[PDB]
Amino acid sequence: KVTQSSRYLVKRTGEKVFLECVQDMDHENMFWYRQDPGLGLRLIYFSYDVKMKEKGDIPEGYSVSREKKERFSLILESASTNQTSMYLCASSPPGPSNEQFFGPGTRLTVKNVFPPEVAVFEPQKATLVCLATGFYPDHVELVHSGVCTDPQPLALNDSRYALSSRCQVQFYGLSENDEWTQDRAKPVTQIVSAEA
Amino acid sequence: MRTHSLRYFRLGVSDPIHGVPEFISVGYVDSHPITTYDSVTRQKEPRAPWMAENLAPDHWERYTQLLRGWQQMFKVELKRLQRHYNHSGSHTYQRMIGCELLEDGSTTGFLQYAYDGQDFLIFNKDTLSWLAVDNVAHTIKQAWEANQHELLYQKNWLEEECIAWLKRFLEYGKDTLQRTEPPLVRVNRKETFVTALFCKAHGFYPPEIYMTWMKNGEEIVQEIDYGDILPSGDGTYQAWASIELQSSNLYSCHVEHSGVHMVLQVP
Amino acid sequence: GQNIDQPTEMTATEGAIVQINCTYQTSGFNGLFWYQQHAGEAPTFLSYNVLDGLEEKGRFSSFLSRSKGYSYLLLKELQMKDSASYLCAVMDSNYQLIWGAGTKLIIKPDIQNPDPAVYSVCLFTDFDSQTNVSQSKDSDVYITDKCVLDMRSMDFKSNSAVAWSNNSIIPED
Amino acid sequence: MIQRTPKIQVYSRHPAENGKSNFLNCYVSGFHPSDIEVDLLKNGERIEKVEHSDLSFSKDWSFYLLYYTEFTPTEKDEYACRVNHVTLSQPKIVKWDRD
Repeated sequence: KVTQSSRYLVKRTGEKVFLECVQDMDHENMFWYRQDPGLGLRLIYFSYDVKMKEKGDIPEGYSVSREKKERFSLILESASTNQTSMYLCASSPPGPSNEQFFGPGTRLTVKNVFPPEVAVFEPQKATLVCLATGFYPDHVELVHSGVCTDPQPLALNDSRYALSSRCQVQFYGLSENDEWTQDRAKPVTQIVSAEA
Repeated sequence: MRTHSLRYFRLGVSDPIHGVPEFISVGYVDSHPITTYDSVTRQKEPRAPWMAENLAPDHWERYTQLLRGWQQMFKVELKRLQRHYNHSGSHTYQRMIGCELLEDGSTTGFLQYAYDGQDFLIFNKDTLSWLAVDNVAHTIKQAWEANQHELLYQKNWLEEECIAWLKRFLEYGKDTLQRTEPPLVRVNRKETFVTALFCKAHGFYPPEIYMTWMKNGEEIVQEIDYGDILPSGDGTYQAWASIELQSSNLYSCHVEHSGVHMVLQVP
Repeated sequence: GQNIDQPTEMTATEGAIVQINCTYQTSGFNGLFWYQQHAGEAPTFLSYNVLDGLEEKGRFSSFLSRSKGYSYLLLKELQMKDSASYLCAVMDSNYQLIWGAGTKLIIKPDIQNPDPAVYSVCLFTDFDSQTNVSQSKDSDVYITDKCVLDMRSMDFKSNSAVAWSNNSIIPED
Repeated sequence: MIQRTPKIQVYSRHPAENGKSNFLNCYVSGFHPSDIEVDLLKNGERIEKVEHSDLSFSKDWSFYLLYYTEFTPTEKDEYACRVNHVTLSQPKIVKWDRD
């Protein structure tokens, strides 16, 4: 129904970020929320219809444009570290009692990125374990029976995390353009596996 | 307190002349406008000092957003109704919502839409339905009755939120809405074609008043002409009751206003 | 000000009943929404309550009390897939949709017969749902949290944790 | 489409007394559609400084306005209200009933 841009995005501070929200349900009202830990959804911007935009509860540092009915673009003029959040958009028909239909959501973390290192640790039945370490940020997606991945991966300020499962591990890194004048290696969007 | 009411009107025109707005919305406590909004200003503004003084700017901002949305909905719905009726040119679309808080504390609520100055859809909040007057209204009723949550929302707003707003505004305008200005009543004699007696009352608030004539104190006379309760312009109202007299009776004018009975006997 | 209070976290066993309370203090009321949101997934509408009473939709029930300014979402016959966060949203007199922080529901699996043991990495698994694990002690050592595996074809559920680089209430068995 | 003829009523704010200031009112009510033209006349001549309330709404979907101006009545002068509407073929004059 309602779809957004890529579910993971790595951007450097000071960049102009374009988040998208496309719905084919011919809905008038469209929304842009941000979901922070310990807090409920907070409205950033809200559009009643085409060429109509009203500022939400936290519009500072944010801008939008509603040119097409299906597309509701969220514009980040100057990216900041405070703008690291889970970005959810929604669409709905007009009415205070109508429910909203949310898109998949976009995790935006705002240099230090390093790809995951994957491994498989072999075993009253089969008990296999896959394990990825050293990825940064937490932009990692990894037969759907008999599986259990850790919902939250693992004491430094920019400490890289580590996740375990019970092995395709797709990582979301910097894009091809606007990257890597700094050093010798490049973490980009890649899928690192471990055979067993 | 006596019976008070709060109600909002919306009006939309399809092909408005240059001096006529495309959308207007005005709120009233009993007979005083308190709010106003049109497609030209695109801002909700107070129509009484006690509204602007007792309401934070956030109220006006949020309801201005809401009124822009409602204006858009009104434009779309008016176009759709014209499409259903195969109508071209200029047509009007009206909405009224509101509630009444009576003397005994009971509440009433109402919501309805009209097309070209005639009842189009009447909301029934007890049966949670829409009464439709023709086939186009029946199509719109089938459309709206499919959204049960909206009907429940309308019921809750008419029965709970509207009364709360009414009480809040009544406290905001206590010195105006809940004051009593007793009338000044006089008797005039006029020559027609015969002689006639006019009982003229003026300078009173609230507008609701009762006037009649009685012969010999115990009987109400016939062929009484009544003048409408008209606003004098300074916030008070005026009206009158006239009779024609040939027989020798004892006539007296009776004026009841705001729980006070008044009798003027004439010789 | 206007805020919405609901519990941060709730834990109940599989096949049982849970009641997620939501109390709100707002000027005016225009409806209360309930949303289910799995971790990292899109929020999903569950129910809308604006009049007093209890609404039953499948295994989920939604009650509202305007007088007390309070609501609860009732989940009957709890399943492992019901593990998610549940959001409470109230609309005030200015038609502003206030969103609550959410309630993270955790479902403990019903274990018919466990065989707990500790099995490079160390794998603690097949223990009962009543025994929790405590986090890693040393900064150099790492340990994970509880995880629930469901082999659907075998009708089996088990808990399991992974530590790789303990101090916890592991059953004496 | 439904059309309603307006109801024109002319009166003074206070009981009329010649030489004492007053306000001349013209209460046009019960008309539909909303666009209307109202003017107050002094000896058959249009008065520039006339004032009116905003367009008001009645429960029967009609509209009403209150046109007024400040004036001092005399024993010779006559005032009237001029209203034109879609329901009126020619504009109607309602003279102030001095009585």
